[PDB]
Amino acid sequence: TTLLNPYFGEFGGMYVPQILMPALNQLEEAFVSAQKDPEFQAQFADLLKNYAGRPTALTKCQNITAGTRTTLYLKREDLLHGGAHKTNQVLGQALLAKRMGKSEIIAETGAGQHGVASALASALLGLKCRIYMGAKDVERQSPNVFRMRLMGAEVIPVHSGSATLKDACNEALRDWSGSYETAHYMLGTAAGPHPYPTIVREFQRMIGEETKAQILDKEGRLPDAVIACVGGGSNAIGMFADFINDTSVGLIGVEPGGHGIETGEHGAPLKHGRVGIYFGMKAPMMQTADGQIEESYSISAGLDFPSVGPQHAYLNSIGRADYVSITDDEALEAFKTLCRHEGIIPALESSHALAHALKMMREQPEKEQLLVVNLSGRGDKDIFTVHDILKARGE
Amino acid sequence: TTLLNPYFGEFGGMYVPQILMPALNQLEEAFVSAQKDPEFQAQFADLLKNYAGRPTALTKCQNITAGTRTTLYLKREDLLHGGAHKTNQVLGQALLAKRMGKSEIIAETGAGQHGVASALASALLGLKCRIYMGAKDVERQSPNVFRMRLMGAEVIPVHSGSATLKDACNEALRDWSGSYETAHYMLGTAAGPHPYPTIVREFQRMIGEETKAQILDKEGRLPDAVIACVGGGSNAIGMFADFINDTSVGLIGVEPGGHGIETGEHGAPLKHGRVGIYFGMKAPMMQTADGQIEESYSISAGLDFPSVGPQHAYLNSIGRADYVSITDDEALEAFKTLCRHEGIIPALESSHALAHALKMMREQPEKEQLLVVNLSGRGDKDIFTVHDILKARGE
Amino acid sequence: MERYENLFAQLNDRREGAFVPFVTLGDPGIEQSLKIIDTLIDAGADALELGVPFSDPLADGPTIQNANLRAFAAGVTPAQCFEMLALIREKHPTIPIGLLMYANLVFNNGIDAFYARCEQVGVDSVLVADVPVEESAPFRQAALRHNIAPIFICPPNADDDLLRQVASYGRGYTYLLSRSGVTGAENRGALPLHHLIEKLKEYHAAPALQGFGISSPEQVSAAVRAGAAGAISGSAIVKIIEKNLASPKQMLAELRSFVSAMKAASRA
Amino acid sequence: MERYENLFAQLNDRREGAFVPFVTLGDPGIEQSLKIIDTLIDAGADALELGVPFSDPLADGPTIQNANLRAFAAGVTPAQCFEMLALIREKHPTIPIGLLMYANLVFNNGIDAFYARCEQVGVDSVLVADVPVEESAPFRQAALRHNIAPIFICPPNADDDLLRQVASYGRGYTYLLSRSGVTGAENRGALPLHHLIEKLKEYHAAPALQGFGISSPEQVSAAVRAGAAGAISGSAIVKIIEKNLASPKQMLAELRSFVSAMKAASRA
Ligand SMILES: O=P(O)(O)OCCNS(=O)(=O)c1ccc(OC(F)(F)F)cc1
Ligand SMILES: O=P(O)(O)OCCNS(=O)(=O)c1ccc(OC(F)(F)F)cc1
Ligand SMILES: C=C(/N=C/c1c(COP(=O)(O)O)cnc(C)c1O)C(=O)O
Ligand SMILES: C=C(/N=C/c1c(COP(=O)(O)O)cnc(C)c1O)C(=O)O
Ligand SMILES: [Cs+]
Ligand SMILES: [Cs+]
Ligand SMILES: [Cs+]
Ligand SMILES: [Cs+]
Repeated sequence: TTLLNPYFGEFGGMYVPQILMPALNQLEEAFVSAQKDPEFQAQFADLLKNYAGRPTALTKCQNITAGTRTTLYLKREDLLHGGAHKTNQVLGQALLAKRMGKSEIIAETGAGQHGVASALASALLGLKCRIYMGAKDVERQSPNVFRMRLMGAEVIPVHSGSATLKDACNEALRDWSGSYETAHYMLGTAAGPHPYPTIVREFQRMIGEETKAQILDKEGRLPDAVIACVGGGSNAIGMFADFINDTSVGLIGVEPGGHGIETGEHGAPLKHGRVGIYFGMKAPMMQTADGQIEESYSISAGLDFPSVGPQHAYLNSIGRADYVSITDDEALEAFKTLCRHEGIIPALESSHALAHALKMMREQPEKEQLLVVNLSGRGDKDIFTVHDILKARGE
Repeated sequence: TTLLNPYFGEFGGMYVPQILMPALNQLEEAFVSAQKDPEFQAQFADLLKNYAGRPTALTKCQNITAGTRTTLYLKREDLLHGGAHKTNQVLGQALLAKRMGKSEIIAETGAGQHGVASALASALLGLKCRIYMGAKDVERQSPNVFRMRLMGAEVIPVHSGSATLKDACNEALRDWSGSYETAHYMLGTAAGPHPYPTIVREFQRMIGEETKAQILDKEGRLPDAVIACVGGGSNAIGMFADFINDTSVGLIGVEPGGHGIETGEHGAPLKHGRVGIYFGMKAPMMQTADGQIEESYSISAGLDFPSVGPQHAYLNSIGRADYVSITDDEALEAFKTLCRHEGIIPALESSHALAHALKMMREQPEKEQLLVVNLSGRGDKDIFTVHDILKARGE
Repeated sequence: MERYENLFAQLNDRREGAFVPFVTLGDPGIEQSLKIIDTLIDAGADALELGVPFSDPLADGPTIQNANLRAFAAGVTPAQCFEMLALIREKHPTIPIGLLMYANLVFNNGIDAFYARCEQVGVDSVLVADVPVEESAPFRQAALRHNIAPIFICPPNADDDLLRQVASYGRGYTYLLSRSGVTGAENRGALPLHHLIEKLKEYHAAPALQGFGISSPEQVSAAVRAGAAGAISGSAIVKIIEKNLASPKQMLAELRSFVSAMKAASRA
Repeated sequence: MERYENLFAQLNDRREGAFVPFVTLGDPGIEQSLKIIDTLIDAGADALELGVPFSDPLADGPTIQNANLRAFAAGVTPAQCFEMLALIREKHPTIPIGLLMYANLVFNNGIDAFYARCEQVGVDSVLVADVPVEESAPFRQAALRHNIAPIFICPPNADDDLLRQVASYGRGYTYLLSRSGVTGAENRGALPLHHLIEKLKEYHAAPALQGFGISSPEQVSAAVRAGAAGAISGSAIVKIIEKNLASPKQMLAELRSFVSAMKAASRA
């Protein structure tokens, strides 16, 4: 029994060991209570404004759309404290943890941005934070490992499986199933068992709410499309939520295409996987013929996950949102282009969304279109990875 | 002849080779013209808001003042696009460069934050940017070197002298004296020949203006003191300017004490140097008995400079502002303390200001005082340096 | 069939508890796994709990994670597990056989077809580790249609509504969880909770088998004396496999010694 | 004294321009520097421009930056430069001697005391490189009080107000800058600007010496034919020092050859 619907059509649910059900129910009740609590809402709003820096800017690109009929704005979540959108919902969940009398936090991280967000919120709010991170990601997103540790978080490398986000997810959930009495699992994406996809969306929806107010102010109308990259789905659902009922507004989610869909080395289950049960949810996943979970791949650690949040699977199924993929090389070109022509260094995850928007423009350069890209994070964490690639490439 | 006063009491002036005087006069006339130009002001305001992210938050510390009568707020210039206050005045100067028909930019950088700011503004506004950086700083602030280059800026290591900020300054000025016909020198601090200390102050003064509005809103009164670190003086004068006429408001500038004033390895000329002429200005400087310019030292590249802006020398002389020093070890403790107790990773430069505020609190813990620290930048650029130190220290 | 019912009736007549080892099918290879299983049975196992190797076993600690990995390294697939199961049942007609499954392996090519395969090879129960009672409907329905017992979990902090649902929906045996966390021999299960054991009996639940962290004869005796119908041990058995990979004869001797001792303890 | 006035009157009588080498005092050491200077004079230098080593010479390119560094490596201080100057004047009573200074070295322990020291050793002019006419008052006042000529710079893009101020405030000679930028033999000065040369004469300015990038006899001839009273060469002379550090005799022979050729060119 739940207070809220755990499903989005066929997708979602609470596919966890029985031991964890009371924790999920407790979380859901605490969330419902907090959502109607003016003191909670005021505390959360104050942290977002005065600590995290909201509202974040909406920047019109000045150069990259030259010579086309595309007007492109970037929602600047890269300016949020911590350097990505992850910080928004971490502040809300940290307050819920406190509300439930918990004093410890478990989190998984891939890009290290959710881990940084979790560490910073725990330092601020007096929680003991431990973060699981795949060993491959400890290497390719190393600046975030140093940031997490300086903030007093324990960072636990995960060597099992693919040593990437799914494996950090597995360890976090294993840990929680033994420590839930004292630890809150601060899941960092719009995926996993209910109530997480719902809470994460509700604690990210200020992204789209602000976008709407800002585009109305600057353009006097809604966007033709809003475009966001999709790992587990939090930044995309945060951007999408407030536009769902605005039927004219296109919702475009961008999965990582890795080395190319045809190679099997990607992270695009929504369009190229099939429905399975894993990580507490029924959702599209990359799986073998026998139902073993496949290892994903992407140049970007934040997108390197073989599943996707169930609300995205649902929005796709009914045709309300469209999902596409962008390869590693397309993402890199978009990264370079934004650095050199707009003076913004984007996260490689966010560069997938940008790459798609650039494609929309370039493919149809006389199509009148007003687009918003969710610039989910800054690329400081990626600069060594990108440098090394461009040098090996002979640039 | 000038339109504006090049001096602050005894300090300042235009001590450059005769060849450069027309460039300085041209810059001054362009600045005066732009200051009364509503279109210029609107363009600058739009970039600050929609591109850089202003106004920046004013954060009340929740934990670090516990048990004392100190209320401490941090002015969050670490949230500005690029990661430091440097971005504010770069946007204004870049617009002046364009206004004067120049298409190239020269800048010096120490911490690499002014260089990053210069590179980003040049990418946005279509200027060809070259940045001089001391070779020691290329090493200890390396993340900023990668950021500058990804944005298409040329980064020129300077091996001469101390291979730090003063040496990058020397090369930038040498370059400008041959290239001024086509290049604007985007000096990054409130120092050098007139009109730079004036322009830099006027293009940074939004820091203190916003601070005042924000403290009035939250506290219903002015701060007892505002505290800022002082390299060449831009973030400090940006914070101070709007409070100069509020006689009750203490203005405290923090110079780097390095390994300790007594060792001679510091960057604190305002309090421990003597008046000299160098880098186009008459100002306090670290100099030998014979008048050779001494090499400075600080753990922080942004503060590692053997002089100081002439308006600070002036404010000190008349007792309107007080100047103090903070050692490397004091700065490091403040860095660690903010990371672990407020979930903010400060620049090591900004950590000098914070360290002083923490001292004010700790020395007199029952003194009622409302303080603002200018948190001039984020410490991403410092994380490898700080890690290496704390590990060598056995932590 | 009625293999659990017959087993428990026999154990009751002998005033004895069940000892039920867990292993991963095909660990360290198919042939050795079959020999291991025959050794477990010959040494006194009353029933078996058998793991199908799964890529991401979220209820298992490192010991059994590593069993799954050894099976995959030997190229074990669920199809090969079903071939093994057929061979085990062919040798051992009455021993109850329960599968430990993760949901995706059951859901993969159709829930109904999965349980139909289980019936064909003669499996008696299926425990789907990541499907709580709240999500169990199509699983328990398919199980019962194919004469398979769906096994549900009674955790230490089970409330009354949960006790009633587990008693109603489950068949074969009730899983009495020793503790929170994941499988592991080093993390010792708590003493069996008398109140849950008694409430399950009051609600006519399938007999309880205590599991998680049971690695010693003393814990088996404690479970039975507390009123549980028996105990399950996985990680302790698997460690004997892991320790003796280069010594297959010593492996079987140590498995036999351990299983015999754990079974002796079930008579307390 | 009147050493520049006497020199230019003599040069005019001979219908000849001046050749004025620059070196850094004490490069590569005090003794060798003194020999270098005697060699410059014996080879035909009409006047000297002499650098006091300074830590941050912002109007100088790498060649002269490196001269300053060699002098510092030899432990040269301004005090030792004044001792050298006294010795040079003692040997050579009439040759005009001009110092190239940076402001801090003049300002350091009092502007007046600096120019008083210059007078005592018999220096004729001081050029302070980073003090424009706009900041020059206390410098030119102190210079004139101590019978030292303050030298000012006429850049290529000098306007009329500047030409008038340089003509009025300067004495000894007027510096006619060849080009923008910093000192350097590789960056060749532009042809002397006839209009500036003629305007300076119209305003009764001290005679003009062209400098920056003059490294060949042809450029010396071009400066004189354009109406300048002579030319200064620094980096070209200094490179001969830098090239021959391990060969002090070859150094002086090459300095002599070069200076003789540059002086011959001043008669064109
Ligand atoms: O002895 P240990 O600690 O290794 O425990 C072995 C248990 N093996 S098992 O098949 O019964 C078993 C039973 C239930 C499990 O998860 C669930 F409770 F969530 F369903 C996992 C394994
Ligand atoms: O031959 P080069 O190119 O080395 O030039 C040598 C010139 N040496 S100097 O003392 O006359 C000399 C004169 C003026 C200088 O700077 C100023 F113009 F700003 F004042 C610097 C050096
Ligand atoms: C998984 C991680 N990051 C994901 C991420 C993503 C993708 O995750 P969502 O689909 O949940 O937004 C997008 N943008 C940025 C900057 C990100 O850091 C992490 O930091 O743990
Ligand atoms: C000199 C540099 N930085 C100085 C600096 C300073 C000191 O310079 P000002 O005194 O000009 O603010 C303070 N804070 C931050 C974050 C800084 O980066 C530079 O980035 O080039
Ligand atoms: Cs456009
Ligand atoms: Cs994904
Ligand atoms: Cs306080
Ligand atoms: Cs300084």
